[PDB]
Amino acid sequence: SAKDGDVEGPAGCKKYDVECDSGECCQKQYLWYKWRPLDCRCLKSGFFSSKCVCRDV
Repeated sequence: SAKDGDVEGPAGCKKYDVECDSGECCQKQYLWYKWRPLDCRCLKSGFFSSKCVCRDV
């Protein structure tokens, strides 16, 4: 069985809520008890300096 933090791809890749290059995220990640893809989205929530990180897509 898989748990939170579990991802798919090469060892040492990126994870949920993490910066990356070329806006490319790991293969997949166990989110909400479901393996979904990741995308480096750039959005801010009432913050001053927005940031780009991987998110469920």
